[PDB]
Amino acid sequence: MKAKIRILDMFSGRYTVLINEEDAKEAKLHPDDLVKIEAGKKAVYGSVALSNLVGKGEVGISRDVLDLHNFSEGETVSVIPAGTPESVRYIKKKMHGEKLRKVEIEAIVRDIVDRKLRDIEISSFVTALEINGLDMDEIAALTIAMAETGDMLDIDRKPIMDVHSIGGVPGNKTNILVVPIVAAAGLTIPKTSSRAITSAAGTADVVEVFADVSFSLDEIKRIVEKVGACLVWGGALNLAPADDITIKAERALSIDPTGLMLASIMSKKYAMGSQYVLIDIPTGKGVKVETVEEARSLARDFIELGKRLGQYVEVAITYGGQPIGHTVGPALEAREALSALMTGKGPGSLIEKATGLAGILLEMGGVAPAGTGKKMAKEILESGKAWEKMKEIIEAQGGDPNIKPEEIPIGDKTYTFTAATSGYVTAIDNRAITAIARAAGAPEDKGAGIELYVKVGEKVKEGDPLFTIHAEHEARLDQAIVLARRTEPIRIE
Amino acid sequence: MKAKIRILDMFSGRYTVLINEEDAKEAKLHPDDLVKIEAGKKAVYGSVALSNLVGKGEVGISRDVLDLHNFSEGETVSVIPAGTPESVRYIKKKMHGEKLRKVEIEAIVRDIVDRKLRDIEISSFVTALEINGLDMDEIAALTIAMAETGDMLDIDRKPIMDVHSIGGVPGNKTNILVVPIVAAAGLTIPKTSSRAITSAAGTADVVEVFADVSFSLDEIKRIVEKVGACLVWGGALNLAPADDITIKAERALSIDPTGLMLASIMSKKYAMGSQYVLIDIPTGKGVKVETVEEARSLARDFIELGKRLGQYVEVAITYGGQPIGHTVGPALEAREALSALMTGKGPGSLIEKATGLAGILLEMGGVAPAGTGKKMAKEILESGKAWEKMKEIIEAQGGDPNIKPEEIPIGDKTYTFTAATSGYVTAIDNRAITAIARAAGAPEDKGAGIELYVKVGEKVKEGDPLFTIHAEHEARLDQAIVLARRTEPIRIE
Ligand SMILES: Nc1ncnc2c1ncn2[C@@H]1O[C@H](COP(=O)(O)O)[C@@H](O)[C@H]1O
Ligand SMILES: Nc1ncnc2c1ncn2[C@@H]1O[C@H](COP(=O)(O)O)[C@@H](O)[C@H]1O
Repeated sequence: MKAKIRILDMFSGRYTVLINEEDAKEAKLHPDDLVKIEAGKKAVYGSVALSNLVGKGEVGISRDVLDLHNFSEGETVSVIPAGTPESVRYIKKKMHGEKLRKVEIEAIVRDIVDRKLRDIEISSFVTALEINGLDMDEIAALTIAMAETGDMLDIDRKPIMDVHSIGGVPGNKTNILVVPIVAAAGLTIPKTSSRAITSAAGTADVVEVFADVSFSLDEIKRIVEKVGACLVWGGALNLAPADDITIKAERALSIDPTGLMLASIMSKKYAMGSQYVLIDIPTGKGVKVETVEEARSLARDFIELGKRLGQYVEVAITYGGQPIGHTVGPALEAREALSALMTGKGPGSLIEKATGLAGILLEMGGVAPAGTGKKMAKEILESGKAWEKMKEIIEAQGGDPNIKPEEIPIGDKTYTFTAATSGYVTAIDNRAITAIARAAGAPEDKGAGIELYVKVGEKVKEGDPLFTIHAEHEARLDQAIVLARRTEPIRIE
Repeated sequence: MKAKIRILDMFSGRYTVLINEEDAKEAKLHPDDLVKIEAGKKAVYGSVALSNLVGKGEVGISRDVLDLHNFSEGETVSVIPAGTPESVRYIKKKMHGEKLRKVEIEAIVRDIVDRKLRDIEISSFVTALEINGLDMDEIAALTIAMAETGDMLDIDRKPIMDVHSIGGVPGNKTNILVVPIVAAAGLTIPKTSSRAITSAAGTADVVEVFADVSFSLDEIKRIVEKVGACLVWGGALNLAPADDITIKAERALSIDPTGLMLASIMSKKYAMGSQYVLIDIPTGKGVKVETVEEARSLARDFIELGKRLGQYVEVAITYGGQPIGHTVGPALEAREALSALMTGKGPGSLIEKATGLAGILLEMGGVAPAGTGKKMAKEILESGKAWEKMKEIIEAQGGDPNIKPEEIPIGDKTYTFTAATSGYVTAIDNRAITAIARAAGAPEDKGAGIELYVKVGEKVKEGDPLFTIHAEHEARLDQAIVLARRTEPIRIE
């Protein structure tokens, strides 16, 4: 079917091709059919939609197509039905429990970037990975292929330092402190973060509260070269594009398969040119890694994988048993991160973790002598040096450097739980806490989340507030409250 | 968020809700977000697409939504973001290899029919089932829930007979013969069939060549009551509606998970009201069941499942080692089935299988004394009685009762493979044959397929025709030739 391109103003989150109903009938095209649209060299894969929105001889392409392609309005194109990708066969092999060849893995990823493989296929591959897993060879191959399928950042500074968390632990806004501290010491730390996957707020969600996080790689180079650091969303750019698509399936299913997770973090690091990388693994009940043996094993994977990519990797196994700091959800976490930086003061759990992580990086970067990195990190934070650096990052990223953290808006609707009985907190359930924060509307509603007044081992008297739920909407707040009652996230002995 | 309905002539194969960009920003709505559209009783779950096609305060819904939901233009509606469905947790529990409780299974089915769970979740569920499976309790729970989810056909005749094949074997147009034969005997047989899953052609695809296959339940009742039988597409009607949604993922991935398969076939039989059910299990190399012992196990599952539904189930374990008859793909298969009915003459593999299955049903039906059913079926075929019944079914289904089978168009692009050496055919690879036929464009191109000239144990001379490939498009033919050349489906010794 040959047609003239019309650009339709809609974003479905997929490549949408609008086909004339008469034209579609003539061409035997059905809704959600996979088609290829080509003119000369240029080609795109889209999902068919039938409508009268498009005139005869007219094909409509959604705005999504525009970003990675170059199709002009009225340009003549050929629309041809596209067959099931050969790569589905490879997805089926993984499903059966078979190890994938490098060439097979390469085929799947390119298919993902190409959009030949769609939600059903991608979800199937992710589910297969979750149930059947990957060995180190598959992961290394997956990581490299993911990285190779995108652009690579070029930064004139070296060496390039990086920090990443596998997350899971609630309220982990820690790296927001860490980057300004490392950059303040003069090291180069261009950080990329995903949005929430299994949690209430991903770091990008938190940063987005006070600054833009979506940039082009060119924009990223300029910011990092001028400021020495960035806190940006990995998704927004053509860095490991396969990863952005794969994460969406993971987010929907509330899963983060370890082999995929390793490939996802490391592929972005390789794309960014990171040489010295620090990985944080929250460990404990309610998180991705329950035990230290599990954490150590995971640490070895990160280290072996980095070695294969030519990267120096160090891992910190940290306590993930409870939420970090006092906040869950994007605005609340942002307020906590910003105030801690600006005043140099904040919750012990956040400050100690952040200084320790930054300290490892400072030593790795060679700016701190062995064993003095954590102390140096504290001085940088306390002196307001990290704050000055953060102001620069925020200004470079379209934020207001004069922002007042306590003035950042949080959810209008609130309900506070109080201690039923006098006692001491014996546990906080991380999974329950995340679920409640999500019920409140996080992270889509930045204001939504939980403020936590208690931590484990702390004595409490009856009527002492345990936590407050924040929500933009009353319906969301009520759902969170209902969930909170069933869950009993805070346990008092 | 409150909005007013605008019905748009768009069909995406999914429930897509168009949201104004300014409105989306206010409501924190992003592409592919799930939203619930509510009026009073009226409820629908849709996938958000941001567009400048609709004004502020307007939500655009595809006219598709109107089929099962009575929305009207300009109606005030509530648009609220839907949280991740609770059933996703159950899907996740399945990924972890856990046994699903009845409530968990019921919740998944409610969510599928509600369109609450979309392609990602459904694909994840099908994949998880494929890797981890279901036990009998779960399958029984799945079957009842799927049946209960939809309407029940009321036919004023009893007993109701049905036949179903698990398929897998290529060229299984066999039940096309069986239904007219059983009906000719005055028995009531309202057959439903799926389109292709793992095969080149589903029975529905084959029947569609000569007659309409999509009908309302009211239409099915009218045809079956008048004619006593039907050959229709199961997908088109609200019987076990969940099954139709899951099959799409199954078709895309080319998998038919066994527990899902049992629940799918049996739920439809139960919804239809079938009391006596004959299940055909093709057994052999290149098909879903490799061995007889495996077939007997699957047979036991079908029988026990039927007992739970209060149905009498009989199972025929047939030979699936090679393609039935001489054709693969929808038009070719139709020509072979219609010709066999019309002349009473056709390939031995098809006629013998069809009469044998029809015979079991005739005996079950009480129309034939024990052990005479196959003979009776052959008499019905040879006398033209089956053909007269088929002409009735066809007329009732909107087809031409007077069509000539020889005249049905088939793909005009052909290539014939010939014997490289002299010898005897020792094997035919079903998996290769289905793949080649699919490469040819089957079933989407009805003309596409394979005509098979040889069968196992047959002596061949170098240069004897082995099979011919049919395609409607040159490119499709060329890809098929390539596969066939690499594949070498026919083994000569
Ligand atoms: N597979 C992954 N890919 C990218 N980032 C991840 C991944 N897993 C965890 N993260 C980081 O941890 C947070 C998301 O994980 P979660 O806490 O499970 O939502 C984000 O801030 C990410 O930067
Ligand atoms: N799970 C299933 N649901 C419905 N029909 C099926 C199923 N499995 C096999 N069939 C029948 O077998 C054919 C499709 O399976 P396949 O042979 O794998 O394409 C159709 O003619 C169906 O009626």
